[PDB]
Amino acid sequence: DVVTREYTINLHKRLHGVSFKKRAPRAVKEIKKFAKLHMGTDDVRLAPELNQAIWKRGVKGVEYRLRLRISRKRNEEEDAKNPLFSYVEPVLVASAKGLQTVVVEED
Amino acid sequence: ARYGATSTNPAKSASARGSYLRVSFKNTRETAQAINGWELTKAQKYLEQVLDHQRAIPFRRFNSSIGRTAQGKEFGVTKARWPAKSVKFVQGLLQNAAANAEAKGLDATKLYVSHIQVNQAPKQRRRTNKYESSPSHIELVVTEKEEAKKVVRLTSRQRGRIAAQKRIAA
Amino acid sequence: HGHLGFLPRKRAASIRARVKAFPKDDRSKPVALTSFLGYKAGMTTIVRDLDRPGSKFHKREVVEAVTVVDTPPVVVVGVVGYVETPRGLRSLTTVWAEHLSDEVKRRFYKNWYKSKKKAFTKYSAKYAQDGAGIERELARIKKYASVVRVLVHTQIRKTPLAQKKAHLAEIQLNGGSISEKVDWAREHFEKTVAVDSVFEQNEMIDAIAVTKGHGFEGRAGQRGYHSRTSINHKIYRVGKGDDEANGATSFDRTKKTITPMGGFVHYGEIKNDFIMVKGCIPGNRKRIVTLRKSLYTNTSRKALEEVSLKWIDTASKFGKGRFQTPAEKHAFMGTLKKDL
Amino acid sequence: ANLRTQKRLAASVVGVGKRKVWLDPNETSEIAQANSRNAIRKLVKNGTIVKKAVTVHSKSRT
RNA sequence: GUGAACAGCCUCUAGUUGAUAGAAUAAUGUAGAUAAGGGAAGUCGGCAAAAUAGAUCCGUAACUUCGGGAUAAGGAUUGGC
RNA sequence: CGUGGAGGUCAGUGACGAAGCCUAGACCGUAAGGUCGGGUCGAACGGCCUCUAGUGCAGAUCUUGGUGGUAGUAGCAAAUAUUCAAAUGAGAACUUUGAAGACUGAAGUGGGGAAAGGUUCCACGUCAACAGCAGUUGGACGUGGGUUAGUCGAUCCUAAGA
Repeated sequence: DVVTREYTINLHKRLHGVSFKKRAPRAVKEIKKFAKLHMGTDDVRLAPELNQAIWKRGVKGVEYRLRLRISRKRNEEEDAKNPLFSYVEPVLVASAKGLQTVVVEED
Repeated sequence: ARYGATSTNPAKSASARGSYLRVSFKNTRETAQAINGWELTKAQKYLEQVLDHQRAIPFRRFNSSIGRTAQGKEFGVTKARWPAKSVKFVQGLLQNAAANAEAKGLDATKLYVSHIQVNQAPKQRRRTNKYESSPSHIELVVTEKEEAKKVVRLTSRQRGRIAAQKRIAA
Repeated sequence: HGHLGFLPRKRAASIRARVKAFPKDDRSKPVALTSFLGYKAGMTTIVRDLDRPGSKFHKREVVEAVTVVDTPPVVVVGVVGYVETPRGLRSLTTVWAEHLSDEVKRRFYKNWYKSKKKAFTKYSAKYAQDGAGIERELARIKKYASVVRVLVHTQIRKTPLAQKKAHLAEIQLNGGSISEKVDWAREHFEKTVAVDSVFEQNEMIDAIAVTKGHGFEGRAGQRGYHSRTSINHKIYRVGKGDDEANGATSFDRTKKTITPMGGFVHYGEIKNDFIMVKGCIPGNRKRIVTLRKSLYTNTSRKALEEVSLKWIDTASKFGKGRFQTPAEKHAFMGTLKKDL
Repeated sequence: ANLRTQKRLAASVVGVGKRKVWLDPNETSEIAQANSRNAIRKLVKNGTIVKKAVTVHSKSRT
């Protein structure tokens, strides 16, 4: 199904204990795994603005909580093996605390 | 032609060959023995799963001091690996053999790997002590499955005993 | 170096350590279980008002570390008879109860979620019209068995554990003739046995468990995760789950249960019966532990002296806990910003 | 495309380092057709190649 | 810029992002640290670590070839406004 | 008993298959060895009487060449550090562009020379080998283009010396 949701990912507990030189690359991989877990798609594409937010404070300064918008969409190329894929984009909020998973009514 | 020892009908077979291939002989021997005798579709799906690290290739001879893995349990071994280069070469050869069978007009659902063989190609050297590669020759044959007087020298006494039995019976 | 009797230092074959010796039986006594199953749930501290003549601490109060073992009642689900042979004890017959919970039926599967759950479904058909086969097997046990053990399982669903698969064990029945043992088992099929019908306060018990695992250590090799049998641990309290004021003594009138503030760390609250045992026992939190009766009639005045507890520490174990109850914490701090 | 030569020529033509020239990721074929300094100059004029501004080193705290 | 300073540390112009990668995080090894109480009891042997360290003010012994010893030793101070 | 070559002879064997090699096959001899069948192969070769010698190997830390086990094992842990998207392409962790994060930090990972090297410079094409993974990249390979002086040097002068 074509669907769009907004999630909060707790990067603090997913990055607990990771070496400082690996925190932001590990966050990239964790977000890919998180999107795969929630949408079922093995093809996760991250927005460069999302990567910018991840790397905002250097390689070892990733934020504790991140508000994401994940859109599972149809692969309209008809070339890739997976029928669907997920696109992860950042959501700009003052604070990422206290927010629950919501459904976006795309219009 | 000029393949290894094969005991199969040529008219129901197709062949594929690859020589001087820049891939490890030991790894490729393990891959080929993993495939030997399987159905063609089963082997192809298996090699895809190996590429995806969901199933492994058991290493039975060239397996000294390699890692142990739960994915060996399928074949009763404890040592299995995922040789990507070997898998790619072998599945290229499988695709070539399947195409040859299609051109020959063989029924692709009955095809199984009836022969597969890896031996060593001439070594290629580089220097940076010997520093050589171990290339492979690979050959394989896929074949269709097909469903499905001794005179005796008795002595005179033996013949007499047989006749006595016959007379005693009906 | 090391005690050569604990060789080889290899991993225990199971997570549940085996009871390798039950107390010597005395047939004149009533029928009793020799052992019980529990789950280790953290430690805490108590103040004991000591009455020990001869000691420098006679008529004085001491502070002791204690272990709390969560012990919801066990379910009796079977009986097994043993015959002695020139080659040792041999099991002759196992008889099961008619109905078994999913808690114990999970023990017989590697992949419960994927199964048809057919276990014991054909066995239950023996209790069909007369129970003649069940009665014949019980008669066989009564006639030939020299040792009778009962099959029990824990109620792990009553614990805070994520595991749904119950632990199953044999517990020797001591006291009474063989026929009386078998009758007791048959009467208790599908029934629960509580920890206070097995043990009582002031009694010395033994703790059998597999110790904390430490992996590879530098000869080098496996360290920890060994079966151990520690003896002579005194029971300071047999508490009740349905009892409020589990942690309240005659000297401390605060109505509070045994559970520390914030819960035990890596283990939830205690909502069942429990055993408070003086000192430490092998294993770590959440480990299944076996509590055994003393093998011998203890000749120590320690096994005889009654335990009078003055206070049980229910402060938080998740930090430097200062308050026994949240009411005390609120009364100390006062009114916070979000209270208004 | 390989715009290594185009990046070098844009640096020379604008007079700044290669670290200060911007090549439009959308006009890739158009830039790839630019093999001459005159073509680079035309692309600079119409904005396909842009000189970036210097990284600020302010002396306010000093 | 800091600072006595072509020191160390951070930045602008210019240049580079090269070094086989991925997943785990047991012991051991190497490098770098911390530690109750005691304080050389260790060892052939205080080996190695620790402690000291800039600048201002005070103050400075024996010996001396009168030039030194000397930053002798030993004290006080250091931010912001 | 066996080998290279020489004189004589068997009007010896042979493309209808000499020699050689392989053989789970056969026979003779105490043995050195000899003979036959089958396969493979393609141009020469044998028996006997004699002549002649660079004439018989398990060794010599033997010579030259080839090849194993070790072993898919040791190892590719300095140089703080990479990441997202698109393009190209059969194929992209490594090419190109954009976006981020870092670094050398003016005694530079910046810009020039002497000497040395010799085309490495630039473009187009290309990946069999090489750049100790990869590669669509390259100081690699193929093909072309490129170095302009009265004033910058040499050339002139003398030095130690020859």
